[PDB]
Amino acid sequence: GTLRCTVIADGVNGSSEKEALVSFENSKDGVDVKDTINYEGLVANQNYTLTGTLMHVKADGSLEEIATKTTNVTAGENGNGTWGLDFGNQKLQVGEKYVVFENAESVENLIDTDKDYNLDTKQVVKHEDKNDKAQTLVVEKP
Ligand SMILES: [Ca+2]
Ligand SMILES: [Mg+2]
Repeated sequence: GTLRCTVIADGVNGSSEKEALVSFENSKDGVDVKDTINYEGLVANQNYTLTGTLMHVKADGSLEEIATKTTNVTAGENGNGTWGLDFGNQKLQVGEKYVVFENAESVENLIDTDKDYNLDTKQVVKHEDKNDKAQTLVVEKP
């Protein structure tokens, strides 16, 4: 299983090549942060708990949690498709960088870990990459 994720910050797409740059003017009423999640290799029609976390990337490189959202979502045909996670309006700081992490965990046991053909473990897929610019936004200075 894989999650391939792109952030939208006040309407600005992140990409692997360029963080989502939020204009100073757009930062004044906060920053609307939405994540888009393309998943593959999940179990078709199974329910997952998707947890997204918005992390402040501090000048020293460490991370601080700003917001966390959970949503009940369902894997589509052949266990691939698209989900969304809306952080809503976040009061982010001018000049600062933020990154979105995602974690998908099946509601049901979908994996046999003890060779008894009884499914006993949830499927877990994570994208927790502070160096992924597609999941990163920066609030521009004036
Ligand atoms: Ca705004
Ligand atoms: Mg088992």
